[PDB]
Amino acid sequence: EKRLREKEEQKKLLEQRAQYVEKTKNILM
Amino acid sequence: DDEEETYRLWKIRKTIMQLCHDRGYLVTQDELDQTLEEFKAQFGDKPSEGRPRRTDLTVLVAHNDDPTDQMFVFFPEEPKVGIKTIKVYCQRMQEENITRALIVVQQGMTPSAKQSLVDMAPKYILEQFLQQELLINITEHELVPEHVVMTKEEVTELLARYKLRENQLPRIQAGDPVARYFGIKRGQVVKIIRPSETAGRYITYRLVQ
Repeated sequence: EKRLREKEEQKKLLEQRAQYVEKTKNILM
Repeated sequence: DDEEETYRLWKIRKTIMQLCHDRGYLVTQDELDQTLEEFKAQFGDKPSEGRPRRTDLTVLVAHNDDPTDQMFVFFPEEPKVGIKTIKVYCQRMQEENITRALIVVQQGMTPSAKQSLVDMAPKYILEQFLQQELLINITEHELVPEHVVMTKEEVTELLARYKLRENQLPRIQAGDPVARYFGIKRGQVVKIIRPSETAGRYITYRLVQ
């Protein structure tokens, strides 16, 4: 079960990193 | 004048990341625990030489509940901020559809700039911070108990349980350091949880006024 929550952290880590790149052009733009 | 400024910028960024996380926005554990060396790596090391520029430090985060709720944190280069730069930031917020923004000033903000900030309130909510205020996180001081923002449903439940009108709760000012830290406005209720030497724990509520 603790491993499962470990996976979710990466998912949220991905969920934020994924949109930082999209945002990054926005801060650039 | 350069190592000191780099340390200052790193501290401000760390406090702003903590603030954004506390307000519910999405921030990764690496940004929170970013070391000074990692700051010198990602960003410059010679603010005097323009690396990093304060314009390089802008951050944009999205809320955990809806990605449509987003917030800017701006670091104006000019120690005193006037209406013109506020209009610039409002323009880009309008262009990108971002409704919230934090502005970190160095010396302060002109009275008319503050009036502008309050004038466009309902449309765009943008708040002001001195960087001196952000050099530490006041919510981590031992004297500051845990503050939690209540939802409207929670406030309704509270007033129903104790059969109170809003004006009977204790108060907190909107200009309170912790209230500004959490970005709460008039009419919201903050739940405060503190240890007590008699009961062990004690929850009090303050209405923002």
